[PDB]
Amino acid sequence: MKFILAEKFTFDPLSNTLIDKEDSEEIIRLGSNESRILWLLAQRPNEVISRNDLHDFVWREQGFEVDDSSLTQAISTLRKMLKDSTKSPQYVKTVPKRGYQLIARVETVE
DNA sequence: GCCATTTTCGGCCTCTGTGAAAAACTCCCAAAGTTCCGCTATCAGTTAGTAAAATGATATAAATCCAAC
Repeated sequence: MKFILAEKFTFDPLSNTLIDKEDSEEIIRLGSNESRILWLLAQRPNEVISRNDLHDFVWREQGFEVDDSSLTQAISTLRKMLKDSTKSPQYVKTVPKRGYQLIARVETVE
């Protein structure tokens, strides 16, 4: 099933592609880790998810263990490639001591 | 040269513990000490972020080599 974020981007959890409607010619390529993190965010629309829980769901299914700086770097690359605001709450933000938040709307294509 | 008064010495080791008298108050003033509170510096504890380096994984190109005709 394909998801639409903030009526602007479209993304699918199964093929890991991003499409911007403003520039439909340029497909945006994302890494597997950030794509799975964003999909997990989309599964829970706009409610807080713990850093610990999202981290362990993303990487323990991968079969291997990494430090928690990897999560921060993945979110940094997610915000950078999406051209989301550096620290304003436009699409994705970080809520301290509680976890991570998404602001973009969820539109299931099918 | 001779009294006549001072000065100077008198063994080594070992344990040992000393409190033991003695009688004024009063007023004024300045500085140190005690305490409380506020500001400031300094550090542990924690979280998150961004750019870059490091490292591994995959990709792309050949060497050659081995089996079948």
